[PDB]
Amino acid sequence: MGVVEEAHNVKVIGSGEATIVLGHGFGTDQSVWKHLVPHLVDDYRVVLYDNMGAGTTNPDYFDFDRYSNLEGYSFDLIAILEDLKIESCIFVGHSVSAMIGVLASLNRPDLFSKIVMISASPRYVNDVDYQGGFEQEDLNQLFEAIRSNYKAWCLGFAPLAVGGDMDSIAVQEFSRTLFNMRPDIALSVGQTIFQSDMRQILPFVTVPCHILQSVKDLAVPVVVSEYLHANLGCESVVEVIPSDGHLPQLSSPDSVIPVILRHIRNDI
Repeated sequence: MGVVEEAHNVKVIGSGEATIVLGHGFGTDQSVWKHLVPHLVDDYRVVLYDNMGAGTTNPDYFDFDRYSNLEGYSFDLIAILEDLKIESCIFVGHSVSAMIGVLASLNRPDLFSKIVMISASPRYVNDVDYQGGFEQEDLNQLFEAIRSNYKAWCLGFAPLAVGGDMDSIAVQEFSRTLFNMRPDIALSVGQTIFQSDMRQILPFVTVPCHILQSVKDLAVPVVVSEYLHANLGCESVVEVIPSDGHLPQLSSPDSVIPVILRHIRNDI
């Protein structure tokens, strides 16, 4: 199918102009969309892909310099869109993919008609005038746990990230995909994402954004949604969902999928 499409496990379901591209967050893969895709395929051409470094990708292709900032991932996204000859899409970005889509839209705004963000944050680290949810010391302890015993870290982190019942199928799934990453890649990518800062480029975004999140999200205080809405230079709307978890489209589909669908199907 071509090296880029093989390397990112690209799947295309359907045909036609109206196209939706779905990008996943850290520690999971395109399977995170399993409860959303069934409701899209009758009305849209649906494109799924995996971020390089996901456990479903070949670690030999993980270039630590290319992926030392989010720009490397945004170049991959543009490459996939171009390889598929997509002239315009709705982009649904989960977690880090929301910012990867934003960055891609700075370089090629023509390729995106809308960005729908789920569990997005432009900055996780707190400062005296900004609540991101984490103090640097707690990120440091997280990285040390990853380095010291990756499996043990995965088992303890997955229930916290997913929320809900610690024995749920979604917790089991995310524990598996987390541990599917190569431990050195997980550590490097975790540092790159948790230390990122996208706040300063938000005024330059022009593609309209829909900002969705669980009301209880381990890595995204609700004030972050309001920050994105206040500082994005594009038209935007916020909807906080009465759900728990950072992967709510996987773990609470009954309450979460209808919200995502409304924001995909309706413009601001």
